[PDB]
Amino acid sequence: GGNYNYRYRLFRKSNLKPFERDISTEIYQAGSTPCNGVQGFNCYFPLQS
Amino acid sequence: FASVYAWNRKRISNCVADYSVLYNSASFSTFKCYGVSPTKLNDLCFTNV
Repeated sequence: GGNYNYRYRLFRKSNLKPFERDISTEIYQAGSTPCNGVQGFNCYFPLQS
Repeated sequence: FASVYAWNRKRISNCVADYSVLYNSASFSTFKCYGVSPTKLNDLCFTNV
């Protein structure tokens, strides 16, 4: 039926640290406009299934 | 513009391309790159576009 519960981080401000956990789920601004929690233009969800 | 079967092919070289002014433009329906993140094209150096 398609396994969609498995997700991975796709975007971040910078690279992680060794043995560091990131669980924060916030919209990421890919461009020059604020997102304000809207996944629109230049705004993306960091998690991908 | 030419047709899809006769797609217009253009060679550009010996130029400085400011992809930022195309990136921040919202008039584009789709702005999607494969091998490179769109934010670092201005940070890459190539030839024979």
